[PDB]
Formats: sequence, structure tokens, C-alpha cells
Amino acid sequence: KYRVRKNVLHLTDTEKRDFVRTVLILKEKGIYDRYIAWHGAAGKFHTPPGSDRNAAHMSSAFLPWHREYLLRFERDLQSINPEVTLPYWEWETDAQMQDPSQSQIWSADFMGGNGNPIKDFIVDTGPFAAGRWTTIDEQGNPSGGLKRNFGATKEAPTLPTRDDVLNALKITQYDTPPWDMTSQNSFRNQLEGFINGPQLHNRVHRWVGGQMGVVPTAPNDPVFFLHHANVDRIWAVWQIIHRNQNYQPMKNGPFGQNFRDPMYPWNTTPEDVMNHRKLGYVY
Amino acid sequence: KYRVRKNVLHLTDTEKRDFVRTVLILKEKGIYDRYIAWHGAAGKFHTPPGSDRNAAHMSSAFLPWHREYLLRFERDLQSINPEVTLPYWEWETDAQMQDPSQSQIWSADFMGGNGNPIKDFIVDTGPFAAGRWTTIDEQGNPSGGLKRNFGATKEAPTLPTRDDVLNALKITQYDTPPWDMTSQNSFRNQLEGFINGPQLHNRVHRWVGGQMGVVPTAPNDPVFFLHHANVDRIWAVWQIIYQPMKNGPFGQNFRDPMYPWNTTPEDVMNHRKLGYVY
Ligand SMILES: [Cu+2]
Ligand SMILES: [Cu+2]
Repeated sequence: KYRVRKNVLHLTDTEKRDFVRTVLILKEKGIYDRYIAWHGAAGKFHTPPGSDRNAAHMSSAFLPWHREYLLRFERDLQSINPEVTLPYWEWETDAQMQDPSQSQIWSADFMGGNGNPIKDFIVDTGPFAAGRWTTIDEQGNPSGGLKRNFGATKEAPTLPTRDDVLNALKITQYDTPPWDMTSQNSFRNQLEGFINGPQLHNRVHRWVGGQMGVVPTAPNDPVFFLHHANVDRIWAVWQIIHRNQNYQPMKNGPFGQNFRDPMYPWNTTPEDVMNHRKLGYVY
Repeated sequence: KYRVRKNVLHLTDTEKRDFVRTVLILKEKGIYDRYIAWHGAAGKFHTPPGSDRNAAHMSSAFLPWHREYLLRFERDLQSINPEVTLPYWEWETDAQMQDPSQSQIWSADFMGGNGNPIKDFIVDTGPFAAGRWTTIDEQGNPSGGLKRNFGATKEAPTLPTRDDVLNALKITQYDTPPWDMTSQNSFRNQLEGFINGPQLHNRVHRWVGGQMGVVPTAPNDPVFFLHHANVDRIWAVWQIIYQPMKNGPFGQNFRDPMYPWNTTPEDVMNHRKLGYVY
């Protein structure tokens, strides 16, 4: 409970500077790429084979899978600069803004802006604009530049609200059988956003568009980690509020989705990361 | 230097029943599938992006990546039955047989035989025959049927030889830049089989055919591990009789991690320290 992950809106210019710097270094080093691949690889690991469920989404392990993912990313960042921690994007507040693209999270000194429709929605502002930042497709090959198209779809014209975050936090069960895209009264499936979707998480990916718009390639965009830090935070909060509640399923769910099963592509299990304070950080 | 990997031809009837038994349990548990995914996932991680190399093939990390891979698979086996270790298929000796498909490895109590051509070459005998063993396509989805087609191609109608092996063993340099398909005087590249390819490792895959014919789906066939065990052996010897140490593409150096894991080549340079010998 010593490294503290802050709200992006509360970062000092030098904090934003250092975060960007380090991710750039993590990118130059070839480490960042490992994270894009792990994500694409997990999505292709169906539990069980022939099912929608994959090691990282559309099932119970969604939350702990990405919590582990962020933990690893933060440690790698820390290896570069121990002063740096993963901030979180509180999109539910930006959603209150008239035009969310006005959020400081999209300023030229942090995440960069919306895509340029003159250049096929290629983002040309900020540290990650094309020419400074390389991207790779689902196949693992060069794709040619980050892309964004903020709220351009009929399905997700808006970012998720506070009420949405507050309504989800009211769910009494972590997840419910069958442990998938259809699970009812499920805080997990609710946060993932499949209920009358896209909501919350799925809705954020949809809103941003570009590579964030497709799960397998989402990580090419640094904001991805900031978005998942927010999701991880909302889950930490649920855990605090429901202390008699715990992870599910505990057993008899498909391999890779139970409390003590390994989470592909790793050996780490949901139990291993159930307690986030134990992981060394807080919000 | 205590778990001992035996020649598949030196295995007893019970040791083979146990091995098979153990493999079917892994598949059963859902653990086996992790392996097919990891190998597949690796082929899509290029070092660097835009190049011909991937985390596990066509580059220096080819050998270290599969040794680690095999080390893990074996451990998962041990977990099920601590008596079971990973056997190896000495294909250079079967290359001498008039008809290698008669090799005991292909018996109905161990790996089953070459696919039945009338059934689209789907393996119809052995423990892993269609209906007894599920395979997964490249998309990670279900494909139904283990296939094999022994020596069916023009470029690979025969298994590598003792000489081919002996000649590989002669190579002095572990690997040479550019650290890829085109490396000359490279033990890594010779054994992988790109020199005058398809040879040795590359040749075995081409020979067996079926899922083994294509790298991404290769692990659906239990022999994959048996075959790679022999490769680790051939390398084990070379090491008795690494490069690039630095400056080669990230993911290939002596101290870089081997995607999708954190383990580095160094970590597995000395196989004995890993707890096994051949
Ligand atoms: Cu994800
Ligand atoms: Cu391979």
C-alpha cells in the first residue's frame, strides 16, 4: 500500500512528463510490445475451446486478468523510474463535460488528441502521434500509427457516467453462472459492459475508437492502461464495499476462470491478485 | 541431473502407457491447450516487428525457447505422475528403416499411426485418434481430427540422417548475424533446418505432415514434444562437445526475456541445472 496510482486530472506537469517519458523508453526497449501481444494472445485462448470466453475477457477472469496485466506493466515502468506509478483515467467525470475530448487527458503533453479525419483518423498530436509511435496489427506486424475517433459510433456516442459506475457498484455478486457474456446480477459482466451493451468498459473502448476500438489491438494506445487502471480502481472499490463477497467462481467453472486456476498466458491465479493492497499499491 | 529423458525405443510398455495416460490427463485438465497457445502466440511476436523472426523461430532463441517450453510441459506431467519424464524420438535412427512408419513410436499403444488417406488422412488409430483427441485450429477454435501424411511432400520425403546430425554437430558458432533464416555457419540455423532447407528440425515437421506440417498448429500432435525432445538432445550434445550476447534484436539476446515468458536464454543454457539429462 505504498505506490499510489493517481487520477490523471491530479497529475503535475512533471508527473505527466515522466509517465510519458518512461512509456516511451519501455517502447524503445521492446518491452511495451510484450504487453500488446499478451493481450492479443489471451483473447485467442478460449475457455473451453469453442467458447466466447477467453483467458482475459467475456468471463470471470476479466478483472483479475487485467489487474495482473497492469501490475506487470507498472513494475516494468518502475524498473525505469521508481518514482512513476500508473495513473487512472476517470472517464465517468469527463463524461459530465460537454465535450469529453476537451479533457486534459488528451492534451499534447500526455495522451495526444483525437484522430485526424484528413489522414484516416491517424492521431498526429501528442507524444504518440504517427512518426513517433509505431503500432502492430493482430498478426504482430506493423500497422502504421495510432488512430482515434472519439464517440463516432451509434452504439457508443458517449462515455460511461458516474451513475453507471455507482449502479454497477450496487451488484451484490462478483459474477454469476454461466460465467460469461450473459451473466445476470453480475458486477463483473456489468463492469465489462455486456448487459444492454456496450456499457462501461466495452463502452469506453467503443467511444475512443481506433485501435482502442478492437480488443486485440487496443494496447497500441497508451490510454488503454489508463482506462484499465480506472476499471481496476472501480473493482477495488467494489471489493471494499462488499467484503463478505468474494471472487467467483470458486470451482466448477471452466479452467482458467476459477479462483485458483492459472491465467493464460501466465501462471498467476485470481487468488494471487484478489487483494490489491497486498500487491503494493493503492489509489 | 536426475529426471531422465529416455529414447522412445527404450521405453517399456508400462512407461508408454503411463506417458500417454499422463498426456491425456493434461489435455483433459485444459493444461495441454496452454502449450498449443503459447507456441502459437510466439510465432506472432516478431523481433523486431516487420522482420522474419519471431520469439520462438527463425532466430537465435529457437532452441532456448523450446527447451524452456519442454521444461514446463514436463513439469506439468511430473505434477500428474512424478514417475513420467519426457521421452525423445531419435528420428535419425528411424531414417535408416526401410519404412519408418513401422517404427514402434507409431504403434497403437503410443502415438498411433500415419493418417488414413481415405478419411482425408485423419489419424484413425492410437490414443490420439479422431474421436479420442480434440485439436484446435490457428484461431484457437475447434478443428476436429489429428492428421498426418508421412513423407508426402517433394521437399521432405525422408527423415533427417545420422550424418545430417553429425554434420550439424560440427558447426562451431552457436549462431551468426543477421540471426535469422539466412545465417551461415550457424549451429542454431543448421539444426532448425534452413541451410539447404528443409533439413533436420524443419524437415521432421514437413515429413510427418498434418498439424505438424504447419508451425502454428504443430503442438496438437503429441509427437511434437517427442520430436523437440530429440532436438534439445542434439543441442545438449553440441553443448558438451550463446550468441547474440547483446545487440541482436530484442527478444533474441542472452539476457532478453523469451516471449511469452520472463525466462531468458541464459536461464536455460545448462539443461542439467534444470533437473534432467538424456
Ligand atoms: Cu482487455
Ligand atoms: Cu516450434
